[PDB]
Amino acid sequence: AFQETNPPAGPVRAIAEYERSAAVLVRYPFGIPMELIKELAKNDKVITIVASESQKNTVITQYTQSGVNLSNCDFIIAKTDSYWTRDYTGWFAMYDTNKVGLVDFIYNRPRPNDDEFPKYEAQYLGIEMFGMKLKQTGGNYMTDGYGSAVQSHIAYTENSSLSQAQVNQKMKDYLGITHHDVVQDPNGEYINHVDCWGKYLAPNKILIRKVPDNHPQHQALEDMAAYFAAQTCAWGTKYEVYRALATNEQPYTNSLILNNRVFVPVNGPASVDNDALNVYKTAMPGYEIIGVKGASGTPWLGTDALHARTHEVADKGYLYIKHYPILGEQDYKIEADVVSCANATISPVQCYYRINGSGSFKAADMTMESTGHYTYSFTGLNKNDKVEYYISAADNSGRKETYPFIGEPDPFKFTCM
Ligand SMILES: NC(=[NH2+])NCCC[C@H](N)C(=O)O
Ligand SMILES: [Cl-]
Ligand code: NA
Repeated sequence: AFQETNPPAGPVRAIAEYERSAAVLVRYPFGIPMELIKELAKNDKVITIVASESQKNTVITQYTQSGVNLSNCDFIIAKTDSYWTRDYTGWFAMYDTNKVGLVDFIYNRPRPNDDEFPKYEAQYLGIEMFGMKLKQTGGNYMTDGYGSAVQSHIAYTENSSLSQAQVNQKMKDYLGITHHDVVQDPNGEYINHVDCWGKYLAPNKILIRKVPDNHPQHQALEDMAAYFAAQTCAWGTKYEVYRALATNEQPYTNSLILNNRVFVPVNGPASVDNDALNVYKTAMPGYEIIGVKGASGTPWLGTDALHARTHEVADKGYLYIKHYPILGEQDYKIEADVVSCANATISPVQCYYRINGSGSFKAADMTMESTGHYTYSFTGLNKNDKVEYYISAADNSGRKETYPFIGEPDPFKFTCM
């Protein structure tokens, strides 16, 4: 059962789903199609939860027979009640400047084995765990990686013995959340999970479910989209609000962002799926958008699909780039904090840039002003010049990261004004 602990030594920063992932967590007996596991294992480590050595051998045989990349397959032996790894597995946070930790909570379901799982996850990953005494579920949580978290109202109503202020304080203490945006769920369904209607695609992008004009939740969802469209994101610009039209409860927001690939559940008709996949492609240049059909025995549902049955795993040796970009009409100095959770040697730290969209991107070394603090000034440009840039860093543990994560295909853009 859940065990409360003191929060992590600060400062704390919750890691977003679109940050670097070292693996993805799935569970057996499966709630996902084998084709999805095969596609995930092609590029990423797939950790499968099984209850015993016998179940591990059964899964190995299924993976082997289906041509799954076994070199990217590992296992955790732990009892579980369900395959909703999104909802009961631990949440990732950076803390004490150079560490990655796991945050446990009271799973809001009568599933004691699922509730106990984060202890096994932290042990497997070789990371510390912290017990946040809140009734929570991963399906109802998303962070932008800049201290904001969006959750439906059950984050308050399922913690009714605490004031909203005490609930907010726990999110701040254990996950570094400074903006706990608890909203009235606009879907009118029993589940009240953010992932059934909303998803941050980047710190400045949010996807909000859209339904036909006649649907009873049409105005609630339009109001939610307008609410995000009118607010300033972590980067100081208004959110880019994208909409995925569900003509018949297709769970298009219930996708998985895993490194440079996005796994979107598709239920049909093909024309409606194609429109939703093209919204992701428009919103996320450089990402591989993959439509995934459901398993006939455990199909995708409006309230429960691909995101619900997966959970990304952060990199405990994460080469992290902290940066607030210079954007739009605009001193033209960028600053970035670059820290290695592996305590690896960081070199080089570069700014890749392009002027007026001409030619290839050019690299310039950033200056290290103080430990882990890098700067670069844009100089010798002309008024009305347009700039594209991104940050690039590598370390001697073989890690290579860009900011934004996808790098060159979606650079930061500003105009010399
Ligand atoms: N992240 C999610 N959408 N989770 C769906 C969980 C569905 C499951 N039947 C429950 O209510 O527990
Ligand atoms: Cl403690
Ligand atoms: Na738990």
